[PDB]
Amino acid sequence: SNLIEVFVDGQSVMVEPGTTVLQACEKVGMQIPRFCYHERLSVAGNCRMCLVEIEKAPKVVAACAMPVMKGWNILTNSEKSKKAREGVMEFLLANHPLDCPICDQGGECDLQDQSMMFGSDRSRFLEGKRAVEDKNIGPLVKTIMTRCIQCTRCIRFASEIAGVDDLGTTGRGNDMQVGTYIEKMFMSELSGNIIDICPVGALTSKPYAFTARPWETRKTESIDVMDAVG
Amino acid sequence: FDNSTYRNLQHHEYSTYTFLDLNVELSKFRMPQPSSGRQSPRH
Amino acid sequence: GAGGALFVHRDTPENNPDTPFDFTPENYKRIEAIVKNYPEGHKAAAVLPVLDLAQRQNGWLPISAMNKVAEILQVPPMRVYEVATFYTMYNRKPVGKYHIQVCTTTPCMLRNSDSILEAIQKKLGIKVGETTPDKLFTLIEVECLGACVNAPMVQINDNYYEDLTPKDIEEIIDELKAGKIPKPGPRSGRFSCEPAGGLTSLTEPPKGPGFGVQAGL
Amino acid sequence: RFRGEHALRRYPSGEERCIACKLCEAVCPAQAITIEAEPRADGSRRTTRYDIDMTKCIY
Amino acid sequence: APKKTSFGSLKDEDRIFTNLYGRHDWRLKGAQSRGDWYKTKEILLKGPDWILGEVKTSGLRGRGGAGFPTGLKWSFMNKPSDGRPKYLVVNADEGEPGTCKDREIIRHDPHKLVEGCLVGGRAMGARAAYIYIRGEFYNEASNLQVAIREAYEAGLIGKNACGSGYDFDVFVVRGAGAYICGEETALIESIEGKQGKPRLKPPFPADVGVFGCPTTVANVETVAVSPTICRRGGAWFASFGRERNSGTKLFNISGHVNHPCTVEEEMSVPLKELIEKHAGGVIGGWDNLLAVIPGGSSTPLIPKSVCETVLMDFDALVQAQTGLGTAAVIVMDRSTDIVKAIARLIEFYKHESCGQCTPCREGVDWMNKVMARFVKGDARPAEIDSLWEISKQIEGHTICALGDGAAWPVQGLIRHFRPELEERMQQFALQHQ
Ligand SMILES: NC(=O)C1=CN([C@@H]2O[C@H](COP(=O)(O)OP(=O)(O)OC[C@H]3O[C@@H](n4cnc5c(N)ncnc54)[C@H](O)[C@@H]3O)[C@@H](O)[C@H]2O)C=CC1
Ligand SMILES: Cc1cc2nc3c(=O)[nH]c(=O)nc-3n(C[C@H](O)[C@H](O)[C@H](O)COP(=O)(O)O)c2cc1C
Ligand code: SF4
Ligand code: SF4
Ligand code: SF4
Ligand code: SF4
Ligand code: FES
Ligand code: FES
Ligand SMILES: [Mg+2]
Repeated sequence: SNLIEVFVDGQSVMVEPGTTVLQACEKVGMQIPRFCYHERLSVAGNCRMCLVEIEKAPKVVAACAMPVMKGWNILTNSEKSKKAREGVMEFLLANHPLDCPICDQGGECDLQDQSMMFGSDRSRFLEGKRAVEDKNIGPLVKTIMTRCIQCTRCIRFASEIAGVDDLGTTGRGNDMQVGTYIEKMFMSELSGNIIDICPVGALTSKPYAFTARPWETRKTESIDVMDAVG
Repeated sequence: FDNSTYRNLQHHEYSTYTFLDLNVELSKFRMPQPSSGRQSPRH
Repeated sequence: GAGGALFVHRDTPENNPDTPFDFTPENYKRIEAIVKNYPEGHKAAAVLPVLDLAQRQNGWLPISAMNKVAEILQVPPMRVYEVATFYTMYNRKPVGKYHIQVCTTTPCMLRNSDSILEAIQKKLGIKVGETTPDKLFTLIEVECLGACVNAPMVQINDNYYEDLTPKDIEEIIDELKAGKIPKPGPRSGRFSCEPAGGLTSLTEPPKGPGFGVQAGL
Repeated sequence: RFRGEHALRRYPSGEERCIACKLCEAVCPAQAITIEAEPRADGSRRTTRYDIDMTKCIY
Repeated sequence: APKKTSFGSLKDEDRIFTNLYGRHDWRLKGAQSRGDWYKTKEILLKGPDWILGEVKTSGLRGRGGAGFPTGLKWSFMNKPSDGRPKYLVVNADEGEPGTCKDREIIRHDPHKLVEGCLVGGRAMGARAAYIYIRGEFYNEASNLQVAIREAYEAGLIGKNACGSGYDFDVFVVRGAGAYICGEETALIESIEGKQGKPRLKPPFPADVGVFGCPTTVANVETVAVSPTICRRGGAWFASFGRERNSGTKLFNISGHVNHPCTVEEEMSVPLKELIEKHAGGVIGGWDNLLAVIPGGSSTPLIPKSVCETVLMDFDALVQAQTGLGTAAVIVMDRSTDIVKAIARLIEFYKHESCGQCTPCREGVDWMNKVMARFVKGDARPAEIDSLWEISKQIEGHTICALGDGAAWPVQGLIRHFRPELEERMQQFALQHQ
């Protein structure tokens, strides 16, 4: 009907209008790297890890926020895309703390895995790192803000899914921080989901702290009985 | 006619509220604003 | 370099939610006029001018002022906190009666702005982050004020004092602390962005309404 | 470089070095290390169980 | 003799901003004396298509700094209405170091800007105009409000502006100290009560802009020349400058010159002629010239060897690898620490980044630290290539163009003064063992 044709690495894909580059790529089983894009949240475009090269276009596009156009040839594995990924990962890791052995995210970290899969293997950062002070947002979610990569996933979830506008950013540039700007507990019936959505160890479960590693656990799939939602 | 003097001397008599006083004065010259059909995006 | 100001608020006896703040009736009328400048469904657009008005009435912005603005505009307080922390013209701490801001950007810096900075520091006895113990002068460094042609330039209480030499800023400080209002602008007999001598352009008289209007109009 | 009987070490202040990252447990080819951990009374990340089966260890 | 090949001397009758130095009354009376607000009704009754055609044939390019063709940009907003209102947003942030033109335009003859707002709104079919003036420009904003009040009382704007039967309002909105708010999308976000963070494109402001309505963001200098272009026609304006570099321009010359000033001159004027004519020449003679930044901090610096014949337009300066930008000339003589000036510019950009996107937020601070170390000389020569690669990574990978404006100055410095950095590192190494 109104489907248009686009090419992902020379393979023709028929997609609905308004489909983004990331969605067109995943129509053929290719997952684009991401940090700020969540499919159940508003598009942000801030991380810049999803940049890919469109054929015959000098500038890379953000796959998470750019609608595909007819006749486009995405190139998910070209030199420009790989170099963009490496540069973005380098910038992400420049100020990140050497916290992996004490971080609860270790072993199931998107930053770690995507550094291993799309970044470089060494550093050329020769300065001192930043360090921000910690926040208290209740007895459920542990906060270690130095690990924050400024994805803004928690703010969007709080505003759109939980309906609570207590989370935001203060300051600008390097100094910008995520929090409440005052001592206020982010208390909600869905508050614990910000731990899952946060890709790093910035937000973690406080009852779970230091007790296990992901490769140790055995996974059992079952149903919740604490209400009638199931 | 002459290019002798400077004509921007008045701004020397500007106080803290001059801009907002001018806005208040101009509020009676505007046209009715359009409306989005709501009171807020959260209504 | 480093900012020096924190972006986390901790409650203080001088700055807490129960600190007294309220707009005067005249300021309430001004707020009404400000709000009536935007479409009816978008009243959050008035956050910036109303916050600035609260600062102009109070001198700075306590957390109570931010909460008051958020309540007046029916906006969540976190958005007002975001706006107050993002923009550098907002004072989340008390300042002096005169806020002396000196541009240290390259165009200003090339024409000896360090002389102006050191003259102010020597005349007041405070550094670029401190306040006079009389609590009437405050000195900071700002980026570019848009008046690069006149350098070095200093802005005090929303007034520009341009073409400065150390003596010029010294006498400006003297007559400011003497209860007088120094003349804003340059201090080299130039009073504009004109060349310092000669008036190399716009010497012929300007012409009238229909000088070169095209035909068929 | 000789490899002998195992030991756990301290910092010069007397605080333990081990932080319960479980990298040694993960890498051990004989599955000879068993570890449990929880936040200490002062909030430190420390172990409550650190067992090495020396009849499983290949040294 | 058609197709002029030597430019750089236009007399007063061909100048637009005849009250640039504020020597005549800026109150409506002076504007009418100078031809301001003349025959605006007839132009308004010519329709939007005629105004768009005049702007197109005049070849005018955006004076904000990007040089985008104004006619196509203003015709982007020429669609049938779908219910949402349409707006014109005039940019008056003026955050680029070295730039002072918009300040003078606003303070000394604001009626030109008001009438430009009217004619642009008519052309774009915009309901009202929002003028986002820099917060530090309190007096300029007050003068603009006084001119707006005079226009409202005189019937030039508002209900039935002139006799055209067209309704149009002008509003002045002040920022609070943020250079990033000059970017069009960040400016729109700042108008709507949010942080001045740019939004991605697409969508463009012509489709989803201020309040989600179709809008166009235009520099105040671009807006203020449209009425005179309509009055004198597209051809008169298109005669000046080279092909695709038409018109005249305001120039700011600051730095190490005897008489820094702001003048109006034809576009393609050579840099040397402008400097030695309007600025009184470089301090200590032309042989004392070290480098010149042609178009503000975001444009790469060029050495003295290039300022002997280079022209002041978009194309020639692009071929010189330096760009025209906002036509803000910063002059640095041979007594200038060239590393210190670029480091100060990078510190400015580090203090002005909005923090939204990873490349700017992290790499600009990284470059600032590296340049601060370069000034002393602690680094090694390999760090020069490292810094080049860092700038390359930042450029083209950011949401907005502030990453470009941070990366380009260090690229120019490394391109043209690498021996200075190398010898400074050598001196530091030999001094500190
Ligand atoms: N006036 C001042 O003080 C300052 C000026 N600048 C200058 O701003 C320049 C970069 O500005 P940008 O807006 O980021 O460049 P840009 O090329 O992306 O945009 C320029 C104009 O063209 C429009 N445009 C571009 N492509 C379009 C398209 N495909 N469809 C519809 N409209 C389109 C844009 O809406 C915009 O208004 C810099 O080179 C800098 O020199 C920077 C800082 C301050
Ligand atoms: C960081 C940044 C700051 C900017 N600041 C201004 C500014 O202060 N004034 C301005 O007119 N344009 C500024 N611009 C460029 C705007 O995009 C420009 O005003 C807009 O495109 C208007 O287009 P025009 O040049 O055709 O008028 C800035 C751009 C960037 C990236
Ligand atoms: S969140 Fe950071 S510190 Fe924690 S495991 Fe991942 S990369 Fe390491
Ligand atoms: S806390 Fe987590 S989700 Fe929130 S901004 Fe930081 S990294 Fe993103
Ligand atoms: S768990 Fe093992 S690897 Fe980790 S710190 Fe303790 S002894 Fe070392
Ligand atoms: S490039 Fe810098 S200023 Fe522009 S959006 Fe990204 S972080 Fe903000
Ligand atoms: S996933 Fe697209 S910019 Fe973050
Ligand atoms: S450099 Fe001082 S006003 Fe711009
Ligand atoms: Mg997490």
